[PDB]
Amino acid sequence: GVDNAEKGKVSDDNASTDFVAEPVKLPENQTRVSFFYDRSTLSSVLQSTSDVSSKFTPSTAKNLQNSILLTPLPSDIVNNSVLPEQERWISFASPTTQKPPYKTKQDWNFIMFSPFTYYKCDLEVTLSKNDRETISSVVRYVPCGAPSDLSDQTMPQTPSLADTRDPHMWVVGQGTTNQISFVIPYTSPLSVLPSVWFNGFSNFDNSSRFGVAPNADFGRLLLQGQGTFSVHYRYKKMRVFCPRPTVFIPWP
Amino acid sequence: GVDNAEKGKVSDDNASTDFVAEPVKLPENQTRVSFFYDRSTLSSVLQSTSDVSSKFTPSTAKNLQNSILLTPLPSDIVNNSVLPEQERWISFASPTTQKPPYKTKQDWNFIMFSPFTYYKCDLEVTLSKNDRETISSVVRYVPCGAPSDLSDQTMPQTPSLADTRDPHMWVVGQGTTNQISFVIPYTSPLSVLPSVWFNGFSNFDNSSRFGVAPNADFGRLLLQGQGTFSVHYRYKKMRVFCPRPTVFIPWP
Amino acid sequence: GVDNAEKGKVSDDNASTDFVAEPVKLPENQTRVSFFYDRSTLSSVLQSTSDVSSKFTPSTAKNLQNSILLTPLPSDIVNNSVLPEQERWISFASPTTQKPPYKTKQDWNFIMFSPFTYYKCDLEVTLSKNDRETISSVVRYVPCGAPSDLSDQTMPQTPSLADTRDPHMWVVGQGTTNQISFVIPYTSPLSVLPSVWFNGFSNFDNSSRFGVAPNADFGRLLLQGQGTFSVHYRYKKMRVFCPRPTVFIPWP
Amino acid sequence: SDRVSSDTAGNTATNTQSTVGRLFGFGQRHKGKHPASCADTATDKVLAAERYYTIKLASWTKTQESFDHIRVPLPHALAGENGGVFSSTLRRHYLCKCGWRIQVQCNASQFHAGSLLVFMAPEFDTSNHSTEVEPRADTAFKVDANWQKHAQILTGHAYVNTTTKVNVPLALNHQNFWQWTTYPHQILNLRTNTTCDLEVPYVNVCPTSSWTQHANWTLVIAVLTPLQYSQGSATTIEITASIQPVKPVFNGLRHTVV
Amino acid sequence: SDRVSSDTAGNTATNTQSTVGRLFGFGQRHKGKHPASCADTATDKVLAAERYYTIKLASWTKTQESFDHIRVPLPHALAGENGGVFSSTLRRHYLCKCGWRIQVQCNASQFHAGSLLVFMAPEFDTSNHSTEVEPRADTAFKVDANWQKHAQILTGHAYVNTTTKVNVPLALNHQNFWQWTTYPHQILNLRTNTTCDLEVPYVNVCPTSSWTQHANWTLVIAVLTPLQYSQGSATTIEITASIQPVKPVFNGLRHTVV
Amino acid sequence: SNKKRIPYFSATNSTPATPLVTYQVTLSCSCMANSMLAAVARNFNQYRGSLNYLFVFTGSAMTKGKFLISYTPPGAGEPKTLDQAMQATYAIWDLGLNSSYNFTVPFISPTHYRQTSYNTPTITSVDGWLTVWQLTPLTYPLGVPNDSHILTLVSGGDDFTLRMPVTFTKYVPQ
Repeated sequence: GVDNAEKGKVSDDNASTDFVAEPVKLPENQTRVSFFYDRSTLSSVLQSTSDVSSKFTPSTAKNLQNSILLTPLPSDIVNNSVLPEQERWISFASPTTQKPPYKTKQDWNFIMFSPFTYYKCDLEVTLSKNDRETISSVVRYVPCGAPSDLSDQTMPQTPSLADTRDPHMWVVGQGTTNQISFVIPYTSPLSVLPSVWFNGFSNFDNSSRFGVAPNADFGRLLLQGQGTFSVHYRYKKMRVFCPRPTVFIPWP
Repeated sequence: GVDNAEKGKVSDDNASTDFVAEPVKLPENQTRVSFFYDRSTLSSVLQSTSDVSSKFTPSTAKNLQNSILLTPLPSDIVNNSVLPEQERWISFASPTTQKPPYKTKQDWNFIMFSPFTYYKCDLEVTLSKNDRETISSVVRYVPCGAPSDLSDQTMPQTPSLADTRDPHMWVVGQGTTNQISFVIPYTSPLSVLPSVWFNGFSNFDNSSRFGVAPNADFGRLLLQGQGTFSVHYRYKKMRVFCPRPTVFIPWP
Repeated sequence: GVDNAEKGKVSDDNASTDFVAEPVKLPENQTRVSFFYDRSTLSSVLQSTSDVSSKFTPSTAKNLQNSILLTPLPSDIVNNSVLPEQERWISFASPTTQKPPYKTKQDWNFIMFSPFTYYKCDLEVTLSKNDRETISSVVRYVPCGAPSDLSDQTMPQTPSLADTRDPHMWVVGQGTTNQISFVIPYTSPLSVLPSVWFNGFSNFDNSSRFGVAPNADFGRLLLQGQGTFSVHYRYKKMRVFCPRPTVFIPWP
Repeated sequence: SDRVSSDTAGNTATNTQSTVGRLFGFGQRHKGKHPASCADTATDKVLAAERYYTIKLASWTKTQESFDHIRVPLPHALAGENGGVFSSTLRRHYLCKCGWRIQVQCNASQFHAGSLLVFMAPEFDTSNHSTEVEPRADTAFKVDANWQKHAQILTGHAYVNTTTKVNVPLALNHQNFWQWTTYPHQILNLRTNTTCDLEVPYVNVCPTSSWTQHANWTLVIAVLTPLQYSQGSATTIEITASIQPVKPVFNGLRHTVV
Repeated sequence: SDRVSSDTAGNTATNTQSTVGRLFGFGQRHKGKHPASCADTATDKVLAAERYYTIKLASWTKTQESFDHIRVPLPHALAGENGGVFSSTLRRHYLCKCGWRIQVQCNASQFHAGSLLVFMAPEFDTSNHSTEVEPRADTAFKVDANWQKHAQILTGHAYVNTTTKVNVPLALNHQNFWQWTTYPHQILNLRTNTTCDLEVPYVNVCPTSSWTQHANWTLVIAVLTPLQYSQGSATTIEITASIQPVKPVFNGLRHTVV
Repeated sequence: SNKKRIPYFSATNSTPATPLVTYQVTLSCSCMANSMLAAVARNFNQYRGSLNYLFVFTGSAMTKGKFLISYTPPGAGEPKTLDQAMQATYAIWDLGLNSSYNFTVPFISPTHYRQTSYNTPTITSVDGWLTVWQLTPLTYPLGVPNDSHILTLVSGGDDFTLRMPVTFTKYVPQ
């Protein structure tokens, strides 16, 4: 029937309003935000060429660092930063092809579908070795905004990443299954994280990169030991706020 | 807020209607019609050159008669009338100056501010001698429309004005204070008096001066004895009817 | 006994505090502000050389105007003002003598003794003729800040000052006693009047004479008729606020 | 009729005779509660700051196309001198928390055609897009002086030179305007209404805002249907807005910003 | 001992260890009631404005004589930028009504001698007396930059040239300082206290003040006994003051003054 | 436009950077010199209370538009821009079904009463200005005259009072 869209909202009708029909609703709850995001999606990749018992040193190789910034949003080395920082845009890895892979790390599924302005959740991380060679790796988890501590070994032949009280994981041997998984709590000093854009600066002299919020992440993952590892994120107890537009899709 | 003046009347608002404010009303009653008009205002001037013990004879001298028509509206000799009649307009005394005094008598304060069509009241009259020479005068009050009785003396050396049953006053001597005051009741045969204009004639052949009502006054004052006397009117138990425009004032 | 004046106040003692003595207090109330100021004191002088039946015109003659500004504080023609305004200082009448009379009008007793910053009261005014010649005068009282109305006569041979609804007095004859007295209410738009100084301006462009408050008076008195008249003020229901220093007196 | 509406705020009052009601974003209002992240007792209930600040926004011509828009960064749009006491108080405080009550105005006639989308959006990019230069403190939070085109924001706008732009397919400041209607809004249809009334609560990444670094809310006016009219009809069609900060609370009193 | 006193006001706090108590002028305090002469609901209870504003006043040297003084016009002394939110709010309002809570500070030593009279006076002349020029908006309400001598005010100071001054025996801005002690005050005796605490209510010729034209209150610091000290003792003796507007209420919101 | 006195002002399809009309709030304003309010006030010394400024739109039914009626208290002078005017007391008047707008100038004064007239303006006789601005241009279709006339009236509000009967400065009628 008639209505007035200028009001800001119109009724949600079913066939019975205008015609001789009945509602046809069937129970369903797979559309709940918590359920939808509570599943692992590829969100990053990591690579290391140094052994376990050595000093961890930030490195890049064909767009792959040996450390990661835990955030579904695009992250990568920004303007020669020591470690990956959150990006404001995505770029192709190749300077020619004009086709993916991208050089930036992110949860494609989150970026392509995040119809909200802010979000809150815990993060379940999964780290998998890309080949079947027996794993031998040490990973260090650093809470959001905490010191990276990229120091020297304090003792000979020991993994420097394990030389911390920070949560760290150590997997090695033919009894293992070449993967690691764990869940970390929301650690940002912010109440909720911006899911897409942050209309502001992060410092008092407004010199930072406009668009990036301060400490908008779940911490970082530093890795040492041989191999390339893919990373998955699973959003636990996911909560979203303020509906907003989805990424535009080219017209068919 | 919005309204519609075409209705013939709009609401009397205070600051609280449109804004975060409070009424600020304080009791006051000096705006009451009765109170406002209950005070003496200069309204006429009289002049006589004949003594007390003589026959009163209507005279004019530089626009001053020796008798008065009791009305706040303009009055003066009209078209050689024996005594002053109510005028329909005010004229300058001087034929040149284009500045007051006016040749017509009236209560300037009443003419300049009479926002009503009709009025009802009693009249308190005050008559004052313009100089300190000992007073010796006789005044005769003639009710509205009553016979003037401008007759001869019936007895030698007596003030003809006192030769009446009409209310009259006689003041004389160094014990007096050169003034007279008294109050007279409304005596017109009309229920209420027109304060400004009277849209009609006063006689059945409609030959009178259009604009002047019949017997619209409080009577007359005839005076004999030497001197010039100023007159004041005080409107007792003043009542007004039908709001109407005030005299226009030149734009500053 | 001992005390500490730095506190801002010390005790009011009697002989019994330090010595073998008794209080010696006797009832007395002639020190009450209301009682003290409730008496007539010379506060101004007025002079006129024009008759009653004439147009009032502001004039000055040897420092005496024919109109007065009702205020105990110094008042006089200021920078060629049409009528007297409140002054900020007192000047000798003579340019040589360096001795009084002063050219400014005021209640000397009030100026010399006004140990308060603000005051509130009604004003009883007394006007007396300086010689025994029979009086014949008209006085017009104009409320604080009201129009002076220094207009022409609207009718020939009448006192223009009486041509008003403003309170006015008319005294004349050998029966009178050459004086006038009456009481007027506080009419200033200010809650209380500044008794000495007003640390500010009276207009929004701060161009007025700093030190004089806006409308800090009890109105004005315009007079016509022959003679010189002295004026007295009597402060009815006098109330004072905020104690302050008295006028300094030369050291003996 | 029931479309006549008056709204008072301090010593100000808006009036309309074609309202379609007031839309409350998220069905919430800023209640004015003090931020639990500040120990100092906040300054609030400042009547001189809880009012409507009215400003001219833009001129609507036939040249504007669907989705061309004007942005109004908040609270910055009112952080200037014309922000009255709201501004003077804001400039002297480190933090500010508040909601917004807004009415945008625009009249034409029964013979004009066209419509606008009036909406409020949190974390809506207000930076300049007519350059590849990094946004700065004095260029990032300004009320648009000219209508913004729409094409250059669908996939975002990277602050990189034109040649690099080729290898940058998407920027986080992207705005799929085809869904701008998902933001709390109203429509100003020339044939229906001359005003839109909105109100949004306080939302942000934290309890209260260090406003000097962040414009969390953005009022946006975009055309949905181009302006049309025939020869003879009034050609000057302008858009205005009355913006009221809802129960603003301030914390961290300090010397003013310049 | 019982002379240690702390006083909080907003985000400020004064502290003294030699107080002789707080003197309340007229035994009254400004309660913050709205002026009955204004219909608009006043802006009040602004915490950011109800605090202590501290400023340096003058240097006390051996050259000052009894009754030499420094004047602090109110509210003007704080109408400048350093008046914080009290100032920024005041400048944007036609009227202001308030009282004052003040503490003047000045320390020396057990070996110094001298005393000051600290008082508040209503309608106390704050105009410049070092000229015969008419006081103006920008010269009438300024905090004294130099100590004022005393002789030229006993009988007042007429704004007339030196030769006319001869025929002018008394001016209404006269101040018989021998009785300055009749004004709400306290004494700062170097041997006793280093601070004075006063508070006065709102007094004026009317309900609320059009402050732009009137400085109704004046804080005055006059020396009673000249400063003395021997060779070796600290020579720099300065006077300071913490001024707090007590529950100020504002009416008539408008654009700012310049 | 020829300095003649009329009971209305004009407005059209534009938004001037200056007020369409400016009335100083004084019962002495030459602007209200011939209103009943001023006529009565001339015979009294002081007033207190609200003032009602009534505006009646006389343009066509097809004409639309919005005005911003502002009352600026004194102290910082007359408002020079819309930015300044809207910083004081104001109401936005939107045209439509109802023809008039009843605007109230709140009684904001340092004193309880204010003078009706004066020789020179003082803080007790002059109380600021009332200015009406064009918020949005008057808008309309073809076949409609460009100029619309808005009738302007004044009167005392609900809590308005006068006191102290006096005689005003006399003048010669003409």
